[PDB]
Amino acid sequence: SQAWQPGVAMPNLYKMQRMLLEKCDLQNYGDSATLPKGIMMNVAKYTQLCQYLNTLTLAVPYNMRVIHFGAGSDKGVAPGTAVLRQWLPTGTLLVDSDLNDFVSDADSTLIGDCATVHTANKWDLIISDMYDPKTKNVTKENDSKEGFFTYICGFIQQKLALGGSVAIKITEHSWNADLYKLMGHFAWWTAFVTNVNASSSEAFLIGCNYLGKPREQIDGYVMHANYIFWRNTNPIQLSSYSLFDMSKFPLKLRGTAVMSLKEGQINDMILSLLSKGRLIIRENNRVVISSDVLVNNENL
Amino acid sequence: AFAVDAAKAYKDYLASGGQPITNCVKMLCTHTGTGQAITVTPEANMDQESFGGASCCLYCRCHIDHPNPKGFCDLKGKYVQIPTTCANDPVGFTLKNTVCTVCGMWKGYGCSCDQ
Ligand SMILES: [C]O[C]1[C]([O])[C]([C]OP([O])(=O)OP([O])(=O)OP([O])(=O)O[C][C]2O[C](N3=[C]N([C])C4=C3N=C([N])[N]C4=O)[C]([O])[C]2[O])O[C]1N1[C]=NC2=C1N=[C]N=C2[N]
Ligand SMILES: Nc1ncnc2c1ncn2[C@@H]1O[C@H](CSCC[C@H](N)C(=O)O)[C@@H](O)[C@H]1O
Ligand SMILES: [Zn+2]
Ligand SMILES: [Zn+2]
Repeated sequence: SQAWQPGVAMPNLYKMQRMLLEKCDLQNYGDSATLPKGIMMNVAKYTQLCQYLNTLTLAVPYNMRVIHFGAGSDKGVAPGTAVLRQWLPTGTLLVDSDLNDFVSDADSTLIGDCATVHTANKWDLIISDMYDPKTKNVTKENDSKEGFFTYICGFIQQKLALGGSVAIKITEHSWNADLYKLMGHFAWWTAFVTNVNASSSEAFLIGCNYLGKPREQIDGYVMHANYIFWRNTNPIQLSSYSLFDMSKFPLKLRGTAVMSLKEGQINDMILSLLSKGRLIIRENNRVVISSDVLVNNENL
Repeated sequence: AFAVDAAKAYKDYLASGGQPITNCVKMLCTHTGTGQAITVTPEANMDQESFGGASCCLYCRCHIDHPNPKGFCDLKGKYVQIPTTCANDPVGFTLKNTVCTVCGMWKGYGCSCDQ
């Protein structure tokens, strides 16, 4: 019955295991979903990711701030940004970024390594589709990767509003131990596999409602193995069924409250509202961002 | 005294037989919407497709300045409905056709203001 869903999330019993990391080998590896005429993979992917997110307790305030990393593509456009804007309430502030130049529907776009990206502001929702193609050059044991996953883990701890949520793309080899550990700083977490990319080890690590502190301790090395175990023993039929019904697609405008709070004010009652998607905590000042620029004169 | 008519150039390249700009981002949608030309979310009716606007605008795609004296973009950040019969070239269509200031539909592809 999974085929009529947008995709499939890691069942809790696999999260609870203490598996060891195996190579990932999927029955349908390299199979491709049939897509609706003229529809790009990344539109279908992001659509199903948003459809899955409609089922969670996302905070959705007025003047929502969303930021999308790795939104470029080899096409020079941002298919996933287009879906996020469609999904998101009209007027949602949407910043995106990628190392390579692309044209976007985002309110602002920064080009460059994400580590040159800076903002004073906290955010309500962070999306990362960042992936290093050199990850394909597997020449050793599959260890936790740093690089952009280091920036991301920092951005979340520094710039994610309490009650905010994240969706961060990983694969068998594109993953990071601390990101998993940080998944436990959310009220709830999963690994979600879109049905149109079910023949991939790709998942989106989704943290639901940030709590700024660990709710549960997660060994990230162990959980990535648990994730591979799950994928290795649970083949997922490619399916694009859920792309056809867009009638309930738009993110509910919950009009969620926003409050600037100290760390002394975060009690168990406040914490419970965070965890229910009923509260966001952060400043509501103007949103300013920047990209660092290295200056050099090469002449002589 | 010199600027470049980007619009004319693509209109001539298409006329010569050139292949229209590809990789315009088509949205999934209900296809039961208003049918209006340019909108803040997909509004395709049964006879249209909805695309993200940036990807359909010639000035954004070619990295060139926009005709507005402000450089503002009519399409970026928005969605454009394209007659399904022309969705092979959304950049051509948007450039050549004009939107009714009154009802919001494409003049000649929905605008029934005249009668
Ligand atoms: C936009 O979205 C893109 C994708 O949709 C998504 C990833 O999709 P993927 O390609 O399927 O990834 P994967 O093969 O499932 O995992 P991996 O970490 O690349 O595996 C490393 C290496 O290990 C092997 N491996 C892995 N697995 C799971 C196997 C298998 N071998 C088998 N016989 N059976 C299997 O089950 C194989 O040799 C791999 O190469 O990431 C995006 N993306 C990918 N590449 C690029 C890119 N974006 C930009 N530029 C890119 N160059
Ligand atoms: N360190 C880094 N900083 C910024 N972007 C990075 C990065 N490493 C990889 N990326 C970007 O991750 C992207 C993967 S392809 C992304 C597809 C796009 N999100 C869509 O929605 O269609 C690449 O464009 C790549 O430039
Ligand atoms: Zn433009
Ligand atoms: Zn009219």
